[PDB]
Amino acid sequence: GALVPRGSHMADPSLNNPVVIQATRLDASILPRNVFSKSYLLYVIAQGTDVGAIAGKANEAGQGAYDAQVKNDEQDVELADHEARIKQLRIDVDDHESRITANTKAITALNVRVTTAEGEIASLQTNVSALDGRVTTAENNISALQADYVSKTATTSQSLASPLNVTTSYSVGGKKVVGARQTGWTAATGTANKGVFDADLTFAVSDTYTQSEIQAIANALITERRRTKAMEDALRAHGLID
Amino acid sequence: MADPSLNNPVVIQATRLDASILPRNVFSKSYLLYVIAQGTDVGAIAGKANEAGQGAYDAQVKNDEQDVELADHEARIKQLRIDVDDHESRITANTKAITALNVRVTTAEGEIASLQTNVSALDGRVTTAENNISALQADYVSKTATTSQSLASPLNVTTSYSVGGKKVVGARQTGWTAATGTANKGVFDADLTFAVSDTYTQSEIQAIANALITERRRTKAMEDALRAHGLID
Amino acid sequence: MADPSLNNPVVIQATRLDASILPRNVFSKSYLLYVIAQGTDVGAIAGKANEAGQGAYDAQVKNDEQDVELADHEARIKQLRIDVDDHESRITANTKAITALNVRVTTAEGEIASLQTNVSALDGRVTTAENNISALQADYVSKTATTSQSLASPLNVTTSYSVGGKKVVGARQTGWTAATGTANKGVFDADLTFAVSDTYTQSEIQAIANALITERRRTKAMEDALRAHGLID
Ligand SMILES: [Ca+2]
Ligand SMILES: [Cl-]
Ligand SMILES: [Xe]
Ligand SMILES: [Xe]
Ligand SMILES: [Xe]
Ligand SMILES: [Xe]
Ligand SMILES: [Xe]
Ligand SMILES: [Xe]
Ligand SMILES: [Xe]
Repeated sequence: GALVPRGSHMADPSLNNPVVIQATRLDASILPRNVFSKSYLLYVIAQGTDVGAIAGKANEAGQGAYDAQVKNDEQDVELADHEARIKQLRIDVDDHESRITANTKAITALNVRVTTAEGEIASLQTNVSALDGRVTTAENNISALQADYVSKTATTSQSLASPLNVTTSYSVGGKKVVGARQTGWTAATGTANKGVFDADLTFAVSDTYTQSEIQAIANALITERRRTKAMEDALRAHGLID
Repeated sequence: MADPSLNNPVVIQATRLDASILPRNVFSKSYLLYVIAQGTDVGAIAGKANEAGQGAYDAQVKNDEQDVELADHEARIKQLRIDVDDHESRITANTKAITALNVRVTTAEGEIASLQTNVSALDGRVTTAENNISALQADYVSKTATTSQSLASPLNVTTSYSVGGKKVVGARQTGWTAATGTANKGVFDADLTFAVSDTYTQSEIQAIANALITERRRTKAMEDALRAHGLID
Repeated sequence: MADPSLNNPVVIQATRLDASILPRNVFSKSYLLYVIAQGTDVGAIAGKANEAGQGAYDAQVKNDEQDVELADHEARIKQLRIDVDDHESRITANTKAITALNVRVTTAEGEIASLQTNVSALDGRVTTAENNISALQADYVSKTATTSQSLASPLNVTTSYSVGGKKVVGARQTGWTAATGTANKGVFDADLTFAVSDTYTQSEIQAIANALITERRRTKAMEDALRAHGLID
């Protein structure tokens, strides 16, 4: 019961109902021959022919009007279908317009973030590269130190290709053994002795003088002060005393 | 457009035949019936022609209404076609750009991944480095530390050992013959004095001799010690 | 569907009725005009039926044209529906992809920020290591260096000190009693002969005794020296 535009209505079937002339075809023999002119006699029969023909035309026009109407009804159904489909497409397309506009803007936004990221990556590679070179270098210096340093914990003897100077003292076993050079010494004149020497030499001594005895005493002293010159020579050569 | 003439019915120049206006005794009976029947036929035909025109008029009025709706469909469809083709271009472009971003992001993921492995490895190397370094700092001999330093091993040096800058111990001294006898490391008074009298006194001499023997035995003890250290051969 | 026959008029052979072929007094008042008027309304009904026909024909020709447009509109709507659905699919896909990329890029930037911190921290640890290393290089005692090396601290070793491979200093020799008295580090003379006697006559054996004292006093001084260094008790 929706819209009823003027002039609209489905096909009117009555348009097909034919008018049927009920008058019997005119036979000249029923006409007034004495009283009607010949021209009027011809006119009456002619007008009789026309009435019948015009009825044919009117019936045909009605039929043609009906076909047009029936076709209109069918095109109205199609127009309505077309109308529904267009309205839905317009809605679908309007929805797409927005989603496409948002996608395009999300793409532009992603590009900025990736371009930034790319920059950070480039620098990170630069920093890691350089770092690698420094680590390799430090690592070489380390192993180089490890093969050349003196260990406080090594148990096997270690040697130095150089002389050594220490502060205030040397010790072994935790006991001082050597210190600063002992000064205040005057060098011993004379000829040192390092040859044979028997510290268990006895000296006989009698009740009366005896040159033999006393000589062996002063000589054992000479050989003694001399070996003492020797020991001193050795201690000064090292540097333990002045 | 709809022809208005179609809706205007025929105006009959006038009818109203009643059969009392007809001439009697001039028209045969038949022609009489005919004239009345043709009267009603004309009537029925005038109406059929009017109804047909009205039917043709409605069809045309409906055709006009449909031409208007068709015009509207045509415009909306061509505009939808413009909008959809436009969308086609933009969707295609958005799609290709996403593909281009993926190649870049994928490339970036590959570098981030290798960076991670590299830093991870670099991490292992540095720790190992710090550990070797801490070990050294705790086990090397410092030329600068003041606190006494201990070596758990024997030491061997070249040329000499100094303290405060003065040479103290050099190379072992050779040219020695081992002194024989029994060493004396006990009591020894360097201030031991002696009595020398005018006349041979056996006791006084013996004293000297005895004190000489002790002195010689302490000399051997010192020599033994020096030799034991290695200062002399 | 347009039927052209609809446009073909019914020609009524019009010879319009007059009072020139009509009977001279036979039919009355009404019937006279009624036949004149009927001749006119028959001609009018004919015109109306003919135009109604023409109107039906025009509506049909128009219907045929509208059918052509309806089909064209039908085809274009069908194609647009396909295109719009194809677009629905692809747009949703592009939207998915963008989202998927967003999680990847978001993840990546989290990793990048993490690498920047680690690399930063690694730089700190590497710098410190390089500093500890340069400190060691300047402070360690080398086993290969030739120039003399100096320690600011005392040295302690185990079992012995050597020089040139030969032992020179070992553990402190113990068991010594310290010699007492005055130490003599003054002028000495290892070779100062002693003229003896003959007959004991010539007392002065004071020389032998006096030289025995100086000797055992210099022995005491050397002993002090050894004990001061630490080589003996
Ligand atoms: Ca139509
Ligand atoms: Cl899109
Ligand atoms: Xe008619
Ligand atoms: Xe050392
Ligand atoms: Xe030493
Ligand atoms: Xe003596
Ligand atoms: Xe990225
Ligand atoms: Xe390092
Ligand atoms: Xe070191």
